[PDB]
Amino acid sequence: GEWEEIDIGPFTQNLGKFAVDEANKRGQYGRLTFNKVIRPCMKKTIYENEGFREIKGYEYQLYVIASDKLFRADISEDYKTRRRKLLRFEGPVPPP
Repeated sequence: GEWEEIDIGPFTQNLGKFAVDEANKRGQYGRLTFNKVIRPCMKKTIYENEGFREIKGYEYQLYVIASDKLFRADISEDYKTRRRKLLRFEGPVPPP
């Protein structure tokens, strides 16, 4: 379950949009307008069992610019359902 860098193409942009959507709902970072996810985007695989290949889900770490501010978002994604949760959202953060 090590971190792996992934691209910042549409899938990743949409992860950033999910994070900003969720941050907007939480109301702790004001009203944010998603702009883009920038590199690096990191993904880790969560396994169902230590020592087994069955994937439980993923965690992503994204740097997302919203309303001209850079945030770092952590998102979980369930393997089976693809259900996502914003785990953490902080910023503005230093440029990565």
